[PDB]
Amino acid sequence: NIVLAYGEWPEYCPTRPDVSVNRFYTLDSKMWQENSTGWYWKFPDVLNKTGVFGQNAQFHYLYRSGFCLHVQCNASKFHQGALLVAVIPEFVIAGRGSNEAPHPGFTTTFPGTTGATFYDPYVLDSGVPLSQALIYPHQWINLRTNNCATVIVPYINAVPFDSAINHSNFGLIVIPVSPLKYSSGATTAIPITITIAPLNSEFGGLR
Amino acid sequence: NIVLAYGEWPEYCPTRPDVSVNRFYTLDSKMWQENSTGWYWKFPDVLNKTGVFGQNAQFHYLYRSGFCLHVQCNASKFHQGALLVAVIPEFVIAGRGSNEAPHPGFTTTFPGTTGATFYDPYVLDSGVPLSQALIYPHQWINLRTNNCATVIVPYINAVPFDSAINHSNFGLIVIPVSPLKYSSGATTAIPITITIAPLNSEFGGLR
Amino acid sequence: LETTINHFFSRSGLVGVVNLTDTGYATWDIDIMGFVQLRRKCEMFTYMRFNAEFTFVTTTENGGARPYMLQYMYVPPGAPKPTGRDAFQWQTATNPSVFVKLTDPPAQVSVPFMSPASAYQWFYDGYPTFGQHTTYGLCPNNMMGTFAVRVVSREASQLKLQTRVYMKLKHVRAWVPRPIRSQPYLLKNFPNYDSSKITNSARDRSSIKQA
Amino acid sequence: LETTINHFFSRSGLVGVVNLTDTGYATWDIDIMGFVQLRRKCEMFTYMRFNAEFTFVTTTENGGARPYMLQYMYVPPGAPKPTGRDAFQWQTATNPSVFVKLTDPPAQVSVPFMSPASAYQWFYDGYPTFGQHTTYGLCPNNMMGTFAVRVVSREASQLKLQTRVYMKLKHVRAWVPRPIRSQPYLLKNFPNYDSSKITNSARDRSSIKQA
Amino acid sequence: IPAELRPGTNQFLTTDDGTAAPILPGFTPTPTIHIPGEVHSLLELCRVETILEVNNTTEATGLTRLLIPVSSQNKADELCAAFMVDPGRIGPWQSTLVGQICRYYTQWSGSLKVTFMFTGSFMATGKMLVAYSPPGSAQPANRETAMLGTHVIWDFGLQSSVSLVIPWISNAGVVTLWYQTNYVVPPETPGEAYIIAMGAAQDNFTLKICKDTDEVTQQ
Amino acid sequence: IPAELRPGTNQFLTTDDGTAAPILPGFTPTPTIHIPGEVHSLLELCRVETILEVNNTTEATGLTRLLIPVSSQNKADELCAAFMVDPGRIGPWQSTLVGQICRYYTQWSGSLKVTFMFTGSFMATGKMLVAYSPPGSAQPANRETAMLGTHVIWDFGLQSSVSLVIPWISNAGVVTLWYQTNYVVPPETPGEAYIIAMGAAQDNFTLKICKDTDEVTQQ
Amino acid sequence: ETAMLGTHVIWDFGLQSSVSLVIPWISNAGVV
Repeated sequence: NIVLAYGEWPEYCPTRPDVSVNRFYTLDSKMWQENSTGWYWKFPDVLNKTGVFGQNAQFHYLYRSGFCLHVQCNASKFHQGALLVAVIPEFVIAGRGSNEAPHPGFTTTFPGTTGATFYDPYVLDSGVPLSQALIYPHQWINLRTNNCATVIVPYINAVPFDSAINHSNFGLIVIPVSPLKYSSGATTAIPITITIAPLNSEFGGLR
Repeated sequence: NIVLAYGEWPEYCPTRPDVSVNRFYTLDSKMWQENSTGWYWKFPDVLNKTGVFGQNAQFHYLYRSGFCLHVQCNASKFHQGALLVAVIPEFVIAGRGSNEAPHPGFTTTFPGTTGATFYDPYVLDSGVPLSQALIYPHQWINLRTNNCATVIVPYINAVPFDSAINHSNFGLIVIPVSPLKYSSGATTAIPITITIAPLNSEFGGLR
Repeated sequence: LETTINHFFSRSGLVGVVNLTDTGYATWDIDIMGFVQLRRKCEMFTYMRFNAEFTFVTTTENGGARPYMLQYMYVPPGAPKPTGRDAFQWQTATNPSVFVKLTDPPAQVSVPFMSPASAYQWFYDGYPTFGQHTTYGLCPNNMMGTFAVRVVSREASQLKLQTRVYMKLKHVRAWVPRPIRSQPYLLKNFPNYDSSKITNSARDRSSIKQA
Repeated sequence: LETTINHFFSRSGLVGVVNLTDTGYATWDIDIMGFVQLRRKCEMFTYMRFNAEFTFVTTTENGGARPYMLQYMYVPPGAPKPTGRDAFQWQTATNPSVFVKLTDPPAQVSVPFMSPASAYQWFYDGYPTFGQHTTYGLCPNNMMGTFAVRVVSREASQLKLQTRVYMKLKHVRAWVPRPIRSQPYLLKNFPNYDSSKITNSARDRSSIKQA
Repeated sequence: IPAELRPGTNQFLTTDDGTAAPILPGFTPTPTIHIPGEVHSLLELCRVETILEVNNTTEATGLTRLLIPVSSQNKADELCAAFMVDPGRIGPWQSTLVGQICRYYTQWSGSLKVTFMFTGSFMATGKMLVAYSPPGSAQPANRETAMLGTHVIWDFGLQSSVSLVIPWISNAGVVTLWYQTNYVVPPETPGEAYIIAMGAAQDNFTLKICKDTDEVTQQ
Repeated sequence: IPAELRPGTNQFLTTDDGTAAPILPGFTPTPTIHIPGEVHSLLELCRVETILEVNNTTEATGLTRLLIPVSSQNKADELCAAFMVDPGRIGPWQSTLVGQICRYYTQWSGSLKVTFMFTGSFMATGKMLVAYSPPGSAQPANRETAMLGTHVIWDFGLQSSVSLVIPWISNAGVVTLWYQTNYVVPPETPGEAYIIAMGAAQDNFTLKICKDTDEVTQQ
Repeated sequence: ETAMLGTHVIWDFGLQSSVSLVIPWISNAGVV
């Protein structure tokens, strides 16, 4: 069923919009081939410059909202392999150099509506081993039994209001733990689609 | 009559076998001649590889049981001399060398069902004088008056469960304090027999 | 018991060796991620909150000396640091000082919690352009001050001193967990790793059978 | 009164003399069976349970000196011991240290009870193969740590020091008795005895009459 | 009033409780708020299940060392995988979390559990025999002498994730996975699946004397 | 508040009560269990009977020095054995236990008792006259002047173990064993028996100032 | 030893002078 993040319902204690921004969004359906290696998105950057919510976070500079996700991959009963859906707070990536000090830059660290690609999966591109990576709220999508995952995440930040262009509250990761296998005579690409819905937005500031 | 060890009834607070191992055992009847010098056994090593109890301490590696002894020498009224039956906890023997460091080895320190023989009696083969050796639970067998001794020993160890092949809880000693004397025209060998019965065994572990 | 999070931090260890020559003074920055014993134990958790308390230990080279009135100072975040040994930043009133001889038992001084946000942050993901007061992942809500050791004399000290700093933590409360670091980091203030040679986590064996 | 078992142990006596040269450090093992006054009084009983407390006393040869910041350390059982005078085992957080000058009054430090079993054991009869963590009668439930005295300086101490260790016992509870030792033992950790020449217990006299 | 000074006047014991004088009197800390996911004791880290490495063989590199291979070609009675149950000691238990925070804290005792789950197709069906021997012996040789121990017959068709409770390790014990039957697949479905491992610790898992660990670097 | 410092600031008195700072704060000792045979005070060692040496003669070597010889050949009126009643002073009382733990504890007072028991055949029968003189004199000469003291007529046939209570020794006194009658044995039974000795202390035995003892070695 | 593990009765000359034994359920061997 659903799985909360750390056991907390998202609520709020500034303007308060309603059901016009309670509508579901739908990002682009990716393609998970035989040798792909993982994606990440870094909410709430990917809801900028899009829709009604984009015109309330681009022109306001205070922000608070908890999300509600729905990850769903569609595949028949002759494919196998399991994904991994985890929600990491404060997701910091680092540059892969060694020395000077080659930073990631900008075009990787804020991907926007197109998700990025992990370079090295085994260490989560941040120096943290994947074997220990189930402390976070996780949910197995396992293509023999179930194909839906429903995580609800409340607002986790120290300061009660932050900006929505500079900062980034958390990130969503998707990793193929078992590689996908199929006998010949089927499709190659199992799509992966995401659904995002803001629960309690509460904006502040003007222009 | 009976004499307990330190005033404590043997009881228990894992598997728990019953009356099949409440049967009496009987070790081999020794021979106490005119110039013999003492024996010892080191329970609960001598009940290994024998009987029903042997097949529950060889294949389990946790152990707790308190014993109940019955030492009995048979002799007519024309023989004289007194034995000594004592139950020493934590009976440690040492090598008789001087220097390097000649240890006893193995074939003496774990005698098994055949009891061993003391080399030097006066100092208990451990650097302790026999004159002070009645702090322990003792019982005089004195061949003019009585010829039976009944000691009951509870489980005396710090850790509440130990193994039953490495460790050894206590030892039983038999020493001739007065040497045996008889006029000619009688037997030479007064036999000495022992009876051992486990009271509350409680085993643990598998294979 | 002893596995609670207050006891897990409350041993005090070395942080930094601060030595001076006569320049005549030796400054130092507060940075608890100095060594590697404590950085791996404090990126365990994301948000922390704790009062520190320090202890300075002075040893002259060759060990022990006649007394001198060396002072310890403290600068709160948001104030200018000293430049020379006799400048007028050693006589302000906002900087609390500690006057302690050599031959006396060591000095000890506490520091309260010193951040505008309600917790520290060991992981920031953003840019400080219109932020709190290249630049990826550096927040100004983490600096805690300096110390600026100085000997007091009119001239000609010539002591060739050496100090140490021991740090205890107190009343520490943590928040949301994170997995531990397993790639030996290169820089001091970034999570970088030598990606040409990624090390493993378990030592290898012969095959998958024969445990 | 004064014959109870708490008062029978509670005098504090010498244990070991630990002296250093400049190597620059002098390590030592905790072993209460050092001398023969205390080994004969503690193999009286089989199982014991007691908190120790130590006291170090420093005397330079020729007696008394200018101060130096010598440190005392402690290693719990199950940790690696120091090797050189400047290695990185002197900066860990698990090893509690004690910084004490020469000219100050002596140092004193307690040690709690440090065994996995619920009592000490001065007599073990078995083999440690699949035991607790040739080899006859040696259990690893008896070691209590080290101390590893070290002087603090950058170089060139040249003091030629000498320390002592006094040991008191506290709250000692005993268990099952044993008779006293009466053959003067040869090795340190075994009950051996020179069996070629067994000594007597009573001095002889002329005959059995004439008391 | 009169007073004396005992031994222990001038010292610095490094495990202390005496507060110093605060350097900023009258300062007000900023008041806290409710941040979710707050940890009281770190014993609530080693109750959360982490992925145990098994296939630490030289040949396997990358992500494919979190995975025990199962192959259709293998016939009845071949050992699938085996690993010793010891947290902290250098082996398979090092990549998990319980094997990390018992590299602190010298002595331990408790009850670790082991969980498996399967990543095959929906059509495939076989069996496995999860076995466990007590620490007094080595691994079994034949399939009979692991059936006489403590087995759990695990199935692919009905269940998809079985658990196991190892009682009372201390400061070895060998779990193996016998192959009861050859893998059965219908035509045009690949015959190579993968069984990943899990690992955790239960509620009565305790720790003792603090100690620093063995990293590789020093700065 | 003001305070002064009296004489006795910096000293180390070696018979102390002041606790130090514990080097491990928050440590938990392991909880004890019930181990039987627990000693509160060591006065319950010197109430347990231990075998007293008597025959410390040069000729007797080995185990046969715990034993007083009695011989059939000896005729009426020959002294059998004698030993001074002094614990601690070097003599017969050294191999026992009361003679050990009064080599500590300089001064003592109490009431030692002496017990005998016999190791002959079942057929033999005679008598003994256990005598005791007060410490003002030496041992008696003739059998009459030990009968006028404090005697206990002991028998082999009826009893087999008699006791005796010496009142109030302090920090000598001589017990002898007169032979009332020649040993009587029926034919073909050996005429050499052995009387072993015992020794203990009763309930009102007290001790005083602590002191270390005289061993032989030093390491 | 392998007769002690069966069904034994330790018989004495001094105390008793006549002991019995009950063999259960023979039919149409067994060795004492």
